[PDB]
Amino acid sequence: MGSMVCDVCHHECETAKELESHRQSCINGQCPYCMTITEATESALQAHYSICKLTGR
Ligand SMILES: [Zn+2]
Ligand SMILES: [Zn+2]
Repeated sequence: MGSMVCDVCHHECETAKELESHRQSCINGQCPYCMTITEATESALQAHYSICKLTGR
């Protein structure tokens, strides 16, 4: 855990401000910007964020 890490997927975000929107989409299994949906688990969300950077772009 850290000041730049999500409360659900335990992955990073482009900014500490978008990080608050990141967790609110992760709890529902969704990406905060490309709107893609998967399982609401860290294993599935990490697999998505490993290929997605629209999260703060
Ligand atoms: Zn997240
Ligand atoms: Zn995405």
